Amino acid sequence: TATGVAITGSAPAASMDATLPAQLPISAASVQSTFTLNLKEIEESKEQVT
Amino acid sequence: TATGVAITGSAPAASMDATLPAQLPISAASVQSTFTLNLKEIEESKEQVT
Repeated sequence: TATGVAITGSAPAASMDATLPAQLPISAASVQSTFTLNLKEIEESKEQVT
Repeated sequence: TATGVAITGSAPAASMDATLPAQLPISAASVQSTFTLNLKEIEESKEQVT
């Protein structure tokens, strides 16, 4: 703060600024897919499909 | 699909994209026309018409 007093006045109060902490977590969930195909399915897929 | 799971968790369920057929038949109908001209008509209109 910056207050106005007289010349013969005493003093203002303390008035120091502040900075605050800010934080965002990165330890939570992932994003996953799991498609999981076989071996017999992918063997006749070489000859059945155009 | 792609969902959210924790890192010390498990693996999500299966997912895979799909294809579909369309099949558009061409077997049934046909566009036609006829003439029906005589054999005297195609002779007396060869010595007359200009």
